[PDB]
Parts: sequence; C-alpha cells; structure tokens
Amino acid sequence: MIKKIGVLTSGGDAPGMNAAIRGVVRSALTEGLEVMGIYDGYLGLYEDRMVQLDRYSVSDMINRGGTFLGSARFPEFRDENIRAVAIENLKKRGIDALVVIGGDGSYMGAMRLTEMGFPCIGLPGTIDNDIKGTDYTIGFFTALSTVVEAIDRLRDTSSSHQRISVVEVMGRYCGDLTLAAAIAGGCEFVVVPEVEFSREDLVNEIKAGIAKGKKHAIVAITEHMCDVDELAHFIEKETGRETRATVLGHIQRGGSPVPYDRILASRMGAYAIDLLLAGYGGRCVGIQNEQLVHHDIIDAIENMKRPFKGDWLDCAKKLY
Amino acid sequence: MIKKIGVLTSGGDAPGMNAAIRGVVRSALTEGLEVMGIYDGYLGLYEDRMVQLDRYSVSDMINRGGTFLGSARFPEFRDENIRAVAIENLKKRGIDALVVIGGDGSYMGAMRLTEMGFPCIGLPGTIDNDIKGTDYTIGFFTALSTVVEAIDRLRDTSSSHQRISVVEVMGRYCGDLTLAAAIAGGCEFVVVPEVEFSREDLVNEIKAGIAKGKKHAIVAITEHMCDVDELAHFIEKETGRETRATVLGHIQRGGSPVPYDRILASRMGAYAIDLLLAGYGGRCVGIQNEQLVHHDIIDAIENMKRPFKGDWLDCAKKLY
Amino acid sequence: MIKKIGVLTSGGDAPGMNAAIRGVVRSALTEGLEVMGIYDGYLGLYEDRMVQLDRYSVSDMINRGGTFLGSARFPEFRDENIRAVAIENLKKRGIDALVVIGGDGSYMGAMRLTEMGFPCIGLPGTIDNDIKGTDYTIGFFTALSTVVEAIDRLRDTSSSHQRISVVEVMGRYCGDLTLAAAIAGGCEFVVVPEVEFSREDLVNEIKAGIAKGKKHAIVAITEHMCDVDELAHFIEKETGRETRATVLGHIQRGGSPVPYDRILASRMGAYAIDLLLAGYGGRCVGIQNEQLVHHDIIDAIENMKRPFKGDWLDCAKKLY
Amino acid sequence: MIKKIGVLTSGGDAPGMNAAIRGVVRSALTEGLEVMGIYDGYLGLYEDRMVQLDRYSVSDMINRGGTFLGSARFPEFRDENIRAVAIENLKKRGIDALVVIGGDGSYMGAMRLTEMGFPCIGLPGTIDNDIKGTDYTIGFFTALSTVVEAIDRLRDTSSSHQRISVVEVMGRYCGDLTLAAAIAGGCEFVVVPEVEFSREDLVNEIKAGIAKGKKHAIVAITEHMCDVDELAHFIEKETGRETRATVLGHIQRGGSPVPYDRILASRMGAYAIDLLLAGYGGRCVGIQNEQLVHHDIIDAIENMKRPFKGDWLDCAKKLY
Ligand SMILES: Nc1ncnc2c1ncn2[C@@H]1O[C@H](COP(=O)(O)OP(=O)(O)O)[C@@H](O)[C@H]1O
Ligand SMILES: Nc1ncnc2c1ncn2[C@@H]1O[C@H](COP(=O)(O)OP(=O)(O)O)[C@@H](O)[C@H]1O
Ligand SMILES: Nc1ncnc2c1ncn2[C@@H]1O[C@H](COP(=O)(O)OP(=O)(O)O)[C@@H](O)[C@H]1O
Ligand SMILES: Nc1ncnc2c1ncn2[C@@H]1O[C@H](COP(=O)(O)OP(=O)(O)O)[C@@H](O)[C@H]1O
Ligand SMILES: Nc1ncnc2c1ncn2[C@@H]1O[C@H](COP(=O)(O)OP(=O)(O)O)[C@@H](O)[C@H]1O
Ligand SMILES: Nc1ncnc2c1ncn2[C@@H]1O[C@H](COP(=O)(O)OP(=O)(O)O)[C@@H](O)[C@H]1O
Ligand SMILES: Nc1ncnc2c1ncn2[C@@H]1O[C@H](COP(=O)(O)OP(=O)(O)O)[C@@H](O)[C@H]1O
Ligand SMILES: Nc1ncnc2c1ncn2[C@@H]1O[C@H](COP(=O)(O)OP(=O)(O)O)[C@@H](O)[C@H]1O
Ligand SMILES: O=P(O)(O)OC[C@H]1O[C@](O)(COP(=O)(O)O)[C@@H](O)[C@@H]1O
Ligand SMILES: O=P(O)(O)OC[C@H]1O[C@](O)(COP(=O)(O)O)[C@@H](O)[C@@H]1O
Ligand SMILES: O=P(O)(O)OC[C@H]1O[C@](O)(COP(=O)(O)O)[C@@H](O)[C@@H]1O
Ligand SMILES: O=P(O)(O)OC[C@H]1O[C@](O)(COP(=O)(O)O)[C@@H](O)[C@@H]1O
Ligand SMILES: [Mg+2]
Ligand SMILES: [Mg+2]
Ligand SMILES: [Mg+2]
Ligand SMILES: [Mg+2]
Ligand SMILES: [Mg+2]
Ligand SMILES: [Mg+2]
Ligand SMILES: [Mg+2]
Ligand SMILES: [Mg+2]
Repeated sequence: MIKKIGVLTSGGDAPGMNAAIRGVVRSALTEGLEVMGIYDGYLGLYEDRMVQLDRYSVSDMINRGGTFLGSARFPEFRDENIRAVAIENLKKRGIDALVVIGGDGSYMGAMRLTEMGFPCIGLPGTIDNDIKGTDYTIGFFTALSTVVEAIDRLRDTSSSHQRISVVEVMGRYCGDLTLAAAIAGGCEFVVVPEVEFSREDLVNEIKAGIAKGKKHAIVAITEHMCDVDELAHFIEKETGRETRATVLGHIQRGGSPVPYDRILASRMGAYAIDLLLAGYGGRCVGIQNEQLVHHDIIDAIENMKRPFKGDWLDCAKKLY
Repeated sequence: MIKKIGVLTSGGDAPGMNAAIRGVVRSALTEGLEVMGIYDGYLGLYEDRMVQLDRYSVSDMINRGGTFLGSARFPEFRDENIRAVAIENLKKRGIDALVVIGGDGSYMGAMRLTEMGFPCIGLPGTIDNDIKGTDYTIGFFTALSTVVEAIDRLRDTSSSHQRISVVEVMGRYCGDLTLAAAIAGGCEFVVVPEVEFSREDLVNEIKAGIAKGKKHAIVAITEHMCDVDELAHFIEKETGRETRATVLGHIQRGGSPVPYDRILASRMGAYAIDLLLAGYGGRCVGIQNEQLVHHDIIDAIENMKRPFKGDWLDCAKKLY
Repeated sequence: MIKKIGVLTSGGDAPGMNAAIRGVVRSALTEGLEVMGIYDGYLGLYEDRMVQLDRYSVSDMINRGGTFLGSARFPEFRDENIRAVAIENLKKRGIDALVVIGGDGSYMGAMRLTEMGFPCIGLPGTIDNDIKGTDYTIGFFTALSTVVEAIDRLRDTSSSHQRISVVEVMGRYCGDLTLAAAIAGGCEFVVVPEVEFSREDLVNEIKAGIAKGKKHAIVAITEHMCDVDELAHFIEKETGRETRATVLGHIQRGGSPVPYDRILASRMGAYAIDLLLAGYGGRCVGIQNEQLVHHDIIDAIENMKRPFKGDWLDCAKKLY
Repeated sequence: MIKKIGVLTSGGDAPGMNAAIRGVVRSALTEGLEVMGIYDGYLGLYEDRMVQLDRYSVSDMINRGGTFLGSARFPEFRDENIRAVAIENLKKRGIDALVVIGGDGSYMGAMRLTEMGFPCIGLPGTIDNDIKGTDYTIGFFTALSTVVEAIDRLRDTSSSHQRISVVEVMGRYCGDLTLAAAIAGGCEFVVVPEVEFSREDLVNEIKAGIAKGKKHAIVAITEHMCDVDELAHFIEKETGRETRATVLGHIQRGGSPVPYDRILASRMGAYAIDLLLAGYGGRCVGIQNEQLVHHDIIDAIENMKRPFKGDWLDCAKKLY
C-alpha cells in the first residue's frame, strides 16, 4: 500500500533539515505519493496541525537553515495514551507512514509508531554528530564551518595582543565538532569529553609553545567540561599571558547549509522514500564508509557504540 | 625637514589596521621618506623595538585582520617619565614624526606626546566607533558584518523553536554597533547605553510581537548593561517562551576587513603623509559627511561631541 | 488625502530591494495606510497584477537578494496610451500614490504618473552607483563585496603561478564599482570609462611591477571597454607572463545584502512614506554627504552631472 | 636511512595545498627528519631552487589558499634528461625522498622519478577530483563551495527576472564538480562529459519547468562542452525566456580552504611521513570509503578506474 505519507522535524534544529524535507517531498511526488507536512514535530502530530505539501512548498528552501515545519519538545509522547490521540489523527488524515528527522529521542517515538502499524523512517538531523550508525549527521559540516570561521577571527585578534583564547564548542557529550575544529584551526590544545583532562598537560603545552615563540595559543574545548571563565583565570595565573574565553553558543545552530549538508540531506531524503516503498518500517538511515545504509532503530540505539575518533586526535598532536 | 617617520598600532586591534599601515608606508615611500615600524604600540616605543619597512613589508596585508606590528595596552604610558624615555628613543633613531593608529585611549597618548614637542598624527582604529570628529572608525563596518551575520544565524534557530534570543554586542560605552546591527538584523528590541533601559517596555514589546504571531524575537543589547543570563531567565518567566542569551565576544574583533574598512584605511593612510609634508602635527584624521578631515587632537578629545542618533532609533521602532 | 499606496520594483535587480519594500510596507502600516504590492514593475501595473501587503508579507525578506515582487522591462510604458490603461487600474484599485524602486528609466515613468495626479516617490535600486543626486544607490555595497571576494580568490591562484589576471567588472558606463574594487583588492592597474585608456601605460606599469619582484598583477577593468580575451593575449605577448581573463558576470547582481544595504534601504523606504504624507510628489530620494535628501526627478535627471571619483583614483596610484 | 626529505607543489594550485605542506613539515620535524621545500614544482627542482623549512615556515598557512612554494606547469619534465638533472640536484642536497602534491599530471612525473630510482610519495592536490584511487582530492570541497555560493547568487537575480542562467564550471574532463554543484544548488538541468549531451532534452526539461510555474531555471554545465554563449542564445530563441551565461573561471581555484580540505590535507601530510619511515616509495595516498589508503602510483595511473556515479545523477533528476 502507501498512498500518502507524513514528514516532521523533532528535537534540536540543524542546517540541512529543509534540504531533507525537500528531498522527501520531491521523491514522494515523483512516485505518485501525496505528502503531509506536520508542524512542531510530535506536538503538531498530537494536536493535528498539518498542511498539504506540493512541489512548490519545498522550493527556495534548499539553501535555508532551520526547519520551516518547526520543531518542539513533547516528552508526553512517551505515554501510550498520548500516542493514542496521535494515531487517531493519522487515521483521520489518511496518513500511511512517516519520515522522521531528528536525533535518538525522535527515533524512539518512530519505533513506537511502527509497532502500532504506521511504518516510520528516521533521518539524522543534528550538529552534534552523535547518532549511532552514521559517520555523519545532517548539520555537522555546517556547524564545523561556523566554528572554524570563528577560530579564524580569533587568531587575528589573539595574534595582535599575544593572547591565549579558550573557545567553548557545542557537542554536548561528543567531541567530534571540537576535535575537527581544532585540526582545521591549528589549535594548540584540545579538550574533549572522551579523554581525561589534565589542566597540567594543558599548562605545559602552552608554555612549551610560548618558549617556542608562539604569538598566540588557541584552546578548543567541548561544553560542559568546566567553566571557561574559571579556566581562563587559571591559565592567566600560571602563564602570565592574558586569556580570553569565548562561548560560540547558538550561532553554531544556524545559517545556510554547506554543500555537504545540502547533498547528504537530499540523498537521504530520497532513500527514505525508496525504503517505505520496499516495505521497510522502523529503520534509521545513515551514511557509513561513504555508503547509504539502514538499520533497525532498536538495533542502532541499544547495540551500537559511538566510536572515538582516536586517529584524528593523534594527528592533532603531531601538527601542534 | 621630515625625512623619516614612525608608525604604530595601539589599543584594541581592529580589522583594517594592516590596511592603514600599508596606506602610510606606500605613500611615504613614494614621497621619498623612510619608514620605521614600531612594535607593540606604546610598549615597543618605550622598549625601543622597531624595524625598517620597505614596499614589500606591507604586501599581502590588505585583506588580513589584526596588526602585524602588534598592539598593546600599556597603561604606564600615563607616566610622563615613561614618555620621556619613548621620545628619547624616537630622537636617537632620527625619527621626525609619528603616525598612531588606535582608539580614544591611543589619542590621549598621541596628544601627550604632542604636548611634549613630538609631532604625531592620529588615525581612528577601533571597532567601537567612539572617537570624536569622525563618522566612522576603521573596523566598525567589519565588526558590523560579523555581528549581522551572527544574527542571520540566530534567526534561523530561534524560528524553528519559537524562541527569544538575546545577543550581547561589543562597543563598551557606545551603541553604534548595537544599533546598526539591530536595524540590519530586523531585531525586535534594541537596548543601548545612550537611552534609559526599561525591563517593562522590553517585555511589553515582545508580548506585542507574540500577539501579532511572531515566531521568534531577537533582542540586541550593548555589553555591560546587565547579565544577559539573568535577563534571559527574566524574559522566559514573564513570557512563557524559551530564551537564549548569546555573547558574541572577541569574534567581533577579528577577520578579513570588509571593502569599506580596506578603503577608508588606505585613504586615511595616504592623507596622514600629506598632512605631514604640509607641516601639521598634533592632528587626527576623520571622515565627516563623506569628507576626509583633520582636527587638532586636543579639540576632538575635549570640546567635540557625540551626536544623539535619534534618527536611526526612530526608524528602528517603525520597522519592528 | 492618501489612504492606500502602491510599491514596485522596475529595472535591473539589486541586493537590498527587499529591505526597501519592507521599509515602505512597515512605515505605511504604522501610519495607518494600506499597501498594494505590484508585480513585475510597470508591466504588472499595466496588466493589473497586484496583491495586498500586510506586515508579515515583508518578514524574512531583509536578508534576501532580489525583489519578491519581480521586475520586468516595459518600454511601451513610454506611450501615453499605455499609461492610460495603467491609470485605470490605479483608480479601480483605489491606489492614491506609489513608491518606485529602480534607476533613471523608472524615475521617468514615475514623473509621468505624477503629472497625471498620482504622486510618486523614487528610490535608487542598482549596483552601478550611477543615479544622479545620490552618493550611493542600494545594491552598490553588496556588489562591491562580491567583487572583492572574487579578487581575493584570484590573488591566491595568481600568486601560485606568477600570473597576471584581468577582471571584468560590471558598471556599464560608471567606474565606481571597478575603482573601489581596485583599491580594496590592491590591484596593479585600473581601467574605467571616465579616463582615457593607454594599453601602453598598462604595459609599463606591469613590467615595472615585475621588475620589482611582484609575484602577481591584478588588473581591474570596467565592462564594455575591450574584449578581455584580446587584452589578455596582448599582455602575454608584451610581457612574457601568462595572463587569464575573468568575467564576474551576474554573480555581482545576487546574494544576501550587506549591512550598509540593509540599513540604507530601510531608512530610504521610511523616508518615502514621510514624503508622501507631507504632500510631495515626483521626487527621487538620495543620500548626499551622509544626509537623506529629495529632489525633483526632472531636476536630478536633466540638470545634475555624475561627478568623477578623482580623489579615489589618485589614492589608487599611490598604493601600487 | 632517510634523514632528509623534500616537498613540492605541482600542477594547478588548489586550496589546501598550504595545509598539506604544513602536514608534512610538522610530522617530519617531530620524527627527527629535516625538510627542504622546492620552489615552483618541477621547474625549481630542475633549476635547483630550494629552502630549508622549520616549524615556523608553515605557521599562518593553514587558512590560506594557493601554495607558498609556488607551482608550475613544466611540460619539459617529460624529457628523461631534464629528470636526470633534477635527480642530480636531489642527491647533491642529500635528499632521500620526495613528497609531491599535485594532480594527475604531477602523478606521472612522480612515477617517472620512481622508475629512475628516486622514491616519491604523491598527495592528491587538485580542484578537479580526477585522480584514481581517492574518493576526493584536496581542493574539491573548497571549489564546490565557491561554485554553490555563486549559484545561490544567480538564483536571486534570475528569479527577479524570470531568466534562465547557464553556469560554466571547471573540472576539465571530470563532472564531479558540476554534478555535486547541481544538486546543492537545486539546478534544473545538469550537463556533464560522462553522459551524452542532448540539446533536445534540455529545452524539453526547461519548458516542462515553465509549465509547472518555475520563475527561474539554472543550468550547470562542465567546461569544454560547448559555447555557453551560443547555447544561451539557442535557449532564449527556443523558450522565449531571456538567458544569461556565466563563466565562473579562476575564482574556483582560489580562497581560504574549507574545513574538510584543511583536515584532509593535514591527515594526508602526516600519513606521507609514516609511509616514508616504513620504507615505501612510489606510492600515492587517497581517501577511500573514509579510510586513508596508499597504492602503487603505477597501479592508480594505469589499471584503476573511475566510478560512474549514476547514483548521484538518478537522485538529481528526482529532485528537479
Ligand atoms: N508555482 C510557482 N509559482 C511561483 N514561483 C515558483 C513556482 N514554482 C517554482 N517557483 C520558483 O521558481 C524557482 C525554482 O523552482 P524550484 O526548482 O522548484 O525550486 P528549488 O530549486 O529551490 O527546489 C524558485 O525561486 C521557486 O520559488
Ligand atoms: N522513548 C520515547 N518514546 C516516545 N517518544 C519519545 C521517546 N523519547 C523521545 N521521544 C519523543 O521524541 C522527542 C524528541 O526527544 P529528544 O530526546 O528531546 O530529542 P532527540 O531526537 O534530538 O534525541 C520528545 O519530545 C518526544 O516527543
Ligand atoms: N590619559 C592617557 N595618557 C597617556 N596615554 C594614555 C592615556 N590613556 C590611554 N593611553 C595610552 O593608550 C593606550 C590604549 O588605550 P585604550 O583606552 O586602552 O584603547 P584604545 O586606544 O584602543 O581605545 C593605553 O594603554 C596607554 O598606553
Ligand atoms: N620582492 C618580492 N618578493 C616576493 N614576493 C613579492 C615581492 N614584492 C611583492 N611580492 C608579492 O607579489 C604580490 C604583489 O605585490 P604587491 O602588489 O606589492 O602586494 P599587495 O597587493 O598586497 O600590495 C603579493 O602577493 C606580494 O607578496
Ligand atoms: N503571522 C505570522 N505567522 C508566522 N510566522 C510569522 C508571522 N509573523 C511573523 N512571523 C515570523 O516571525 C519572525 C519575525 O517576524 P518579523 O519581525 O515580522 O520579521 P522580520 O524581522 O524579518 O521583519 C520571522 O521568521 C517571520 O517569518
Ligand atoms: N521616458 C519614460 N517614460 C515612461 N516610462 C519610462 C521612460 N523611460 C523608462 N520608462 C519605464 O521604466 C522602465 C525601466 O527603464 P530602464 O531604462 O529599463 O531602467 P532603469 O530605471 O534601471 O534606468 C521601462 O521599461 C519603462 O517601463
Ligand atoms: N607524462 C609525463 N611525464 C613526466 N612528467 C609529466 C607528465 N605529465 C605531466 N608531467 C609533469 O607534471 C606537471 C603537471 O601536470 P598537469 O597535467 O599540467 O597538472 P596537474 O598535476 O595539476 O594535474 C607537468 O607540467 C609536468 O611537469
Ligand atoms: N618564532 C616565531 N616568531 C613569531 N611568530 C611566531 C613564531 N612561531 C610561531 N609564531 C606565530 O604564532 C602563532 C602560533 O604559531 P603556530 O601554532 O605554530 O601556527 P599555526 O597555527 O599556523 O600552525 C602564529 O600566528 C605564528 O605565525
Ligand atoms: O537548544 P538548547 O535546548 O539550548 O540545547 C543546546 C544543545 O542542543 C545542541 O545544540 C544540539 O542538540 P540536538 O541533539 O538536539 O540536535 C547541543 O549541541 C547543545 O548542547
Ligand atoms: O580586548 P579586551 O582587553 O578584552 O577589551 C575588550 C574591549 O575592547 C573592545 O573590543 C574594543 O575597544 P577599544 O578599541 O577601545 O579597545 C571593546 O568593544 C571591548 O569592551
Ligand atoms: O541584466 P542585463 O540585462 O543582462 O544587463 C546587465 C547590466 O545591468 C547591470 O547589471 C545593472 O543595471 P541596472 O542599472 O538596471 O540596475 C549593469 O551593471 C550591467 O551592464
Ligand atoms: O590554470 P590553467 O592553466 O588556465 O588551466 C585551467 C585548468 O586547470 C584546472 O583549473 C585545474 O586542473 P588541474 O589541477 O589538473 O590543473 C581545470 O579545472 C582547468 O581546466
Ligand atoms: Mg535525546
Ligand atoms: Mg597553532
Ligand atoms: Mg577605546
Ligand atoms: Mg524582526
Ligand atoms: Mg535606463
Ligand atoms: Mg598589489
Ligand atoms: Mg590535472
Ligand atoms: Mg530548482
């Protein structure tokens, strides 16, 4: 079967979500399917706030950050009774399946829907690059460029004043963004959650650099590891060089998607449709060793471990 | 007289400084003069740290941020005895005049040295836009782009989530940055130090916005006015909408100068030399109503005044 | 009187046209006026293709290139009989006046409408910076940045191979864009329509540069002056250095507007409304010596001469 | 053995080359080796033009385009006698191995030198993406952004005017650039050299587009396939819609490397040295399915093959 499908964006927004939706809509249409766009992820589902999507409703969207459909958190969705009101709207709208774009929270919702007879496909949308079974997630590369662009500006100013700059990068519990940024910006030190942090190894590395004539030091550090103001104070004390802490924040979440994002989103969206049409349900799409793959949601969540990019850390240390 | 001139960068670095230097060196060379570059602003002047500059030393500098001579904050320059040393260094090297590129603070140093008999020329180099006698200062336009770009990015994320975003802008005690940025980013409310700040008006304006169906709200505020974190929480409580505070910081000070900065800097550089060959000293260059102008330093510091830009603000409120 | 007004964009598009329209709409609304948006400039007028514009129809437009209303050429409009069908649509729609955003072609149309009892205000929209009675036009600064961004990339590649690069810049019969670009990119030679071109002065300047150790030469040249392929061949022959010609083209017309554009458009749009309300008609808005001014359209067109930016050319030559 | 290595950049410059060099120099230093930088690719090798490189010579290079050692197209390197001279220069300087960074052509030189007994290592440096045994080459991603950005800009102008835009992309005999660009810019039609070009299909697709109400149409075509000017006129006649051809040119080759290039380059650089210390020679590094890999040069040049990317193209047509 499957005549009509639903699409939503749930969880934290990431550049390339619009490309993904377009990817879905255009794929669907071409295959003679009808498409409903659901507002504010799962909440919109619950409240029955939807719209009919044609090919033009996804035009002028490919090079746009955010999610035109909106995103929202709806913890309640974990309650089967809430999902019962959800399913009724589905029947009542004649939706046969959905494509969900989000993180792991979103994939769980989607698993719940599948066992209730509404096959769902999950696509990775997040700048954190922390979803299992994918080398990359949509929004990663866009954030990477925002961060590096920031580090470039900081180098200019840091040089001018022979300063040390600490930069707090997003990623929550994943150091991928930090680490990649650090290589690309030629940072002097990197602090990621996956490695034990030694304030001491840091100090030594900075002084060694200073002894070598380095005019500036740039420290890349993942958020939630310490208070960057405290850390800046500590460095200034112990090194005699004025330190300045910078917290990029939410700028990392916005802006026009980079080509990698535009293209990954596009390809993923199209593969979503092909999956539904071949009868799959409760799968999460991913990109592994440059190949598009699909896994059972439960399998990916409970059975896969997020590998540590050790080879990139080794490389980082050699180019200091 | 006047066969050899000196040139330094003082105070907070600003994009376009390299362009100003290049302006100076190239003009001077063409007029048969010799140029000495003083390192680390007033610190290298005191420590007698200088190098000779040829036409090639300013090559590949026009599109770079920072200052290759370095800059410093040497508060001790306030002492008339330290300035005594600096002047001796100047005479020993055979230097006839000095070209100082910096902010309001650097203008004071230049003034003090003029008062001592050493002829200087001040060029407005600061992202802040706070020097008297000039519509703009080198680096303003560049920082304006860094900021506006940041804002374009926050509009995307706060829209996807129906959030309120508080952006803290540099400027110190000047609102130009914050104000030009709020109009260019189409901000909901602007808070500057030249106008009385009313938590009331802010909440009321925002609420109004929500009534009319605005998906996001961007509030642009000058630094040192409050705790954006405290202010953020306060907004969240009073409106029921999630709020996020972003502190741009030091990214505003770096990066490749925008066209305007590159050009202004070059023009002021060439003009400095013209003034020198004419026999003027103790003067500062500015751009006034599209005209390259010079004033007695003393006149600018003391008896000039900052124009209340009700003009930009009345327009700002109209477009909300 | 005046209860309702019309707005259109005519002639070649330029970044910041959307900011201008927003500027008008929001200003109008705030003043209790109603607003019609006319499609494809004057053609749309003729054919009666309009829409009602509210405050939301101009949202998410400020940072967007192009004109959402469209532009189109309609030479026929010069015929009074065509204008008669135009006026009937106006009456029939109850439009009392219009704000026209374009070039001088557009201003003439607008003059015609005024004498026929429908007061029109003209705003400068064009990357050429060639409208009389304005220091700048909307779109100029955005193009300037696109060109300089291009020149920066060309320097990198030119250096690597010790090449000469000729870059053809837009501007039609005005060298403002070329000249500004040349200073900002540190070009070795500039060719603008306003100055007699000597292939010889060019060759000499290039060899002198080459004799001096210059690793690259960048030549900035305004379009319609020669065939850049022919000119590249000529340079290669006479200098022994491989030459490459680059024609930027239409990339110059697009992209997100720079802050200067966002703000000039905004201010101009708002001033348009104030003019209509004070009873003026048949005026063209401009920015002169940092002041917003208005002139009689005929006066501006037939009586003002486009000044030559001689002071910028003098400066260009000194920094070679 | 192996105490001193050499490093050069050959062929068409590519953004990330500076990053590759830095990769090499920094790794080598760390392993106790000595590094010689050869100027102007195979030309300086022949003329024996070299410099010693320390850790500081590669500082401030990571974010810059081009190559600071220079590059050259020295066709004469084809002569076995010229290569005889080059090898003598190498032995006289005490150099044990060579690291060559260039394209398909440079790989031939490296191969010929290996054949003569001098051990080399090839690193894929070219915007084209045409080397066998690597998914990507240094500079590809950067040129992809230069292009996509160009396209975002043309969408704005061609939309305001209901125009068709023909964009000519670099690549030589490889379609990757053109193809990735067409999907990322949401192009209407793509013309590449790996597929048969049908003027018919093109007009028919475009006409289709107009039927469905498309305001613009962007056609992305690889260079050396036709005369975009001729093709432009042909389209204009057959569709009644104004067409414009834009030739991106050399802007594609320059500018600051994107994050991906910066990182890949660093990683390949470090890897070269590892291979050297292991005793391998006559090898070339590539990135295959996210893995750093090495192959016998000979194997890559001769018996490897280019993968028909029907995959990207089938998806391209789906999203139109
Ligand atoms: N029915 C329509 N009415 C108006 N504009 C349209 C229509 N369909 C497409 N367009 C416009 O034409 C351009 C190209 O359309 P399309 O190829 O579908 O967009 P995209 O490349 O962004 O996917 C865009 O500016 C789009 O907004
Ligand atoms: N176990 C679950 N069962 C059902 N729905 C869930 C479950 N976990 C999360 N969700 C739904 O997914 C939404 C997003 O979850 P969250 O953890 O916030 O995001 P992410 O997908 O980014 O990890 C939640 O608000 C809720 O609607
Ligand atoms: N009153 C003063 N007398 C003499 N020198 C001064 C005076 N004020 C500032 N300076 C010098 O100018 C430097 C830069 O000033 P500052 O206010 O910190 O920044 P900026 O010039 O960037 O605005 C000071 O560090 C000091 O060397
Ligand atoms: N003596 C020299 N040796 C090497 N490179 C030089 C020399 N003089 C100039 N160059 C290089 O040649 C290019 C052109 O120089 P120039 O026009 O003077 O630089 P800019 O445009 O930055 O003012 C630049 O990349 C510069 O670094
Ligand atoms: N009635 C509405 N419905 C949906 N979104 C709206 C509405 N009004 C405004 N918005 C959105 O809220 C944001 C801010 O609105 P507004 O201040 O009017 O835009 P802008 O700053 O671009 O002028 C934009 O993303 C806009 O699209
Ligand atoms: N003398 C005129 N009288 C009436 N309408 C005119 C006149 N000149 C131009 N127009 C109108 O203005 C439009 C734009 O003119 P054009 O010269 O193409 O542009 P621009 O305003 O950019 O100079 C024309 O298509 C026509 O509709
Ligand atoms: N068959 C060959 N034998 C020896 N050297 C070669 C051969 N082909 C190319 N080269 C050398 O490699 C250089 C660069 O090659 P080219 O094809 O022009 O560019 P790229 O390496 O950038 O792809 C040539 O100029 C020449 O010095
Ligand atoms: N000996 C030195 N003298 C002057 N500046 C130096 C020296 N060594 C490094 N630097 C400068 O200090 C900063 C940090 O150096 P480094 O980390 O080695 O550069 P990069 O990050 O580009 O690898 C750079 O701006 C660089 O040019
Ligand atoms: O948007 P919030 O709620 O302020 O949360 C910030 C967090 O969300 C992220 O920006 C991205 O998270 P997602 O996994 O939901 O996409 C993290 O990097 C960051 O820690
Ligand atoms: O760079 P510091 O020493 O942390 O000081 C930051 C201050 O300098 C500035 O960045 C620039 O101001 P000045 O040019 O006057 O120094 C201010 O906006 C900011 O308040
Ligand atoms: O868009 P077209 O018709 O190809 O014309 C190109 C011309 O239009 C411009 O791009 C701008 O012209 P406008 O005065 O109409 O805005 C010129 O720079 C260029 O010569
Ligand atoms: O730079 P040139 O000598 O004009 O040649 C241009 C050619 O070089 C490239 O820019 C890059 O190709 P290579 O790296 O193989 O030299 C091609 O895309 C283009 O065809
Ligand atoms: Mg979660
Ligand atoms: Mg470093
Ligand atoms: Mg100051
Ligand atoms: Mg707004
Ligand atoms: Mg005209
Ligand atoms: Mg130059
Ligand atoms: Mg090649
Ligand atoms: Mg399209």
